[PDB]
Amino acid sequence: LVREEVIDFSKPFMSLGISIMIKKPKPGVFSFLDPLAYEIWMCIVF
Amino acid sequence: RGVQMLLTTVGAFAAFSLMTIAVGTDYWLYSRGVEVMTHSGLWRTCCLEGNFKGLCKQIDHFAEYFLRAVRASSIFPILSVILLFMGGLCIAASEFYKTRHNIILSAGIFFVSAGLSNIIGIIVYISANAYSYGWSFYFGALSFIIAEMVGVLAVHMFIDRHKQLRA
Amino acid sequence: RGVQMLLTTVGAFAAFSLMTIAVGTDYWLYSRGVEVMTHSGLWRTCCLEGNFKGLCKQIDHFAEYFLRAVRASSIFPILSVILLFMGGLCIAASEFYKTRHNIILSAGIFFVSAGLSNIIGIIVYISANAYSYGWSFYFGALSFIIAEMVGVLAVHMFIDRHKQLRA
Amino acid sequence: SALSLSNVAGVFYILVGGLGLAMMVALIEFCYKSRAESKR
Amino acid sequence: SALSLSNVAGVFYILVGGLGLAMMVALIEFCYKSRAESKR
Amino acid sequence: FSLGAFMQQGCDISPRSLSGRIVGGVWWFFTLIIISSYTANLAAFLTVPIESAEDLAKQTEIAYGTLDSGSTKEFFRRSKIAVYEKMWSYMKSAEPSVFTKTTADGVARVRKSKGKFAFLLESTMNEYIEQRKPCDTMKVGG
Amino acid sequence: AYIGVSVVLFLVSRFSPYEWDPPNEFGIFNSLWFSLGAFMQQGCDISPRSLSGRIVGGVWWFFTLIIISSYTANLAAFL
Amino acid sequence: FSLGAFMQQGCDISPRSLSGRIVGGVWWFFTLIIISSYTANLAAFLTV
Repeated sequence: LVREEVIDFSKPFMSLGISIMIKKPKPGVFSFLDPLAYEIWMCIVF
Repeated sequence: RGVQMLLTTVGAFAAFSLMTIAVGTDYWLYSRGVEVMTHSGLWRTCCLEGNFKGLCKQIDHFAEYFLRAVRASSIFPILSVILLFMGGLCIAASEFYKTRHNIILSAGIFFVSAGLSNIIGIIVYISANAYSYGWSFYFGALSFIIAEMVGVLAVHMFIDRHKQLRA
Repeated sequence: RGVQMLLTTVGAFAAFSLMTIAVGTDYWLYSRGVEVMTHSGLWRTCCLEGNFKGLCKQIDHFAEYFLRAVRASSIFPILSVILLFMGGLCIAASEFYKTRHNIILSAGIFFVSAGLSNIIGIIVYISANAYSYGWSFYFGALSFIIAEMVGVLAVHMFIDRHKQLRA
Repeated sequence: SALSLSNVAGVFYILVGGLGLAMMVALIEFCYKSRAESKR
Repeated sequence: SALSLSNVAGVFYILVGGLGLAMMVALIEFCYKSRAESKR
Repeated sequence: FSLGAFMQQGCDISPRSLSGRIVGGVWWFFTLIIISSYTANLAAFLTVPIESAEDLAKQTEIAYGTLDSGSTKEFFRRSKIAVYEKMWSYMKSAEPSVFTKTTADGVARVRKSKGKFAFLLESTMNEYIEQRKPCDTMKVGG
Repeated sequence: AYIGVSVVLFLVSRFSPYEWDPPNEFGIFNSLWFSLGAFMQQGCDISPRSLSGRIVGGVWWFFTLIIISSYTANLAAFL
Repeated sequence: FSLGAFMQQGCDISPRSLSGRIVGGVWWFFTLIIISSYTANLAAFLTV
């Protein structure tokens, strides 16, 4: 808006948007519990 | 049998109180559905953060129809509370009638059935939901555990009474 | 009894020596890390060949931080050495007090615990690595088997002493 | 990728139904034996 | 493809912890029984 | 008995009464189904910080910034959203200055900061840099 | 782990004089047989009855379940 | 005994001698490997 008040813009030729860039970045010891949900384990114990 | 009877009475009262609190309160699920961090229960949804702190809505629970109806009515947690109350009544009545041994057997059966219905209610609740779990859910789980232990104690007392009678 | 106890003493000394050598030496692993072929132990890497053959450099060790701390401290191999030493001390002191039967049991428990901590240390080392293994790795692996066999021998002596005492 | 309780709740229902059925059978047998003993 | 020791190191830890726990339980019972025998 | 049955082992006793055998049979069926579902892909499961702008706003460990003069700094300046107002409030008093002279300098700062810095820039430039060497940056959130 | 489990099972099943004719059938040879039969999913002729022996048996059963299931699942991928 | 071991079903007897236990152990290892290889893709062969 602030630029449009002093210069004329054509119709957009490419879309965009503010985004977030971060640096990029093996299961735990208890990875054997992964195949079943935590609720399933609780109900199995019960 | 005095220590066992005291432990059974204390455990029965503890299980009943825990299950009653779990059914009564509104800290079963820490979800995000209003969307600002609401804590839910078996019947209400209250906002833990935002412009509406302290306002509690009413949960809309509506094969699939049967699951929704059973989750809405909460027949199984309420039935577990009722069975725990009946087991406590049997425990109390067994003192007045020290010669009728089947009352303690009835108490044990009631406690085991209450635990089983608590299992069923937990299964129905978790299935109907599909976040974290609040202290009412764990109160219900602890009530199940204590109900099972107290039922074991009651059955053991029944066996002990009949063995002593046989001797 | 004499032959059994001689076997126990010889095995205890062999296991202690093997574990101490495995901890103190540097031929645990043959890896092309530092990128020239190198033999690495618990505490340092030494260049196996090349220009600077024989130069030794201390290991640079630094959920995951805990694993690296445990591996860097090498608390489990050293604990296995210490427990083996205590078991040997119990075996040596058992002749001094021939009527104290629990010293043999203490030695057996010490040897079994030393073997278990050896297992834990081996697992921690292999996990923290993530090539071939040298003779110091297989000295500690051999020290585990003897410590478990000497732990079986000491328990049998404890049982035999009490079987004799019961008659 | 994990398996959810909704996928395997039917086996829990079957298990609890079987536990209830076994309790009912045991209680029925006990009641019959007790009544027969009382008659004797 | 071949899963390594790091993938299954937790179950080994649990196994050794259970072995240690069993030894501790057995030794506690032995000490209690020895105290009872000595007192008696 | 119940433990050994689930672990697919078996014990030295077995129920002999009708009700005990009903309990054993239903527990065996439950064990069969649950263990078959568990062990179907056990090996697969063994071998397998910022999600949005509110995550950046609510934390302090990771610093964020924009270009010195551009549309993004102005967007954060006049934004009336609470999260973006907080983000601009942090940026204005951030020391050292988080505003970068060029996009490339900000990307280099992100790469060299070891995950302690986040760069707010247009989606097109982020998509370009993401798919270039050394491939050590990525876009988070929408 | 097999060696350690068998040794600990024998120890906890036979060391104490206050349980002793053997109190059970869990000498070192029979402990090794029990552990091998548990691991191979081939059942067992005997089973432990003490609390500590049952702890050893349970942790061994959990270990062999996880390990054998992992082996079979990964072999299915290898094949 | 051997048939029950192969079917992974067990029987009411088990060897007690060292040599009999060696035979049982090697048969158990053979059964484990062969059955694990056989049952990996059994339904795929049934359907095709």
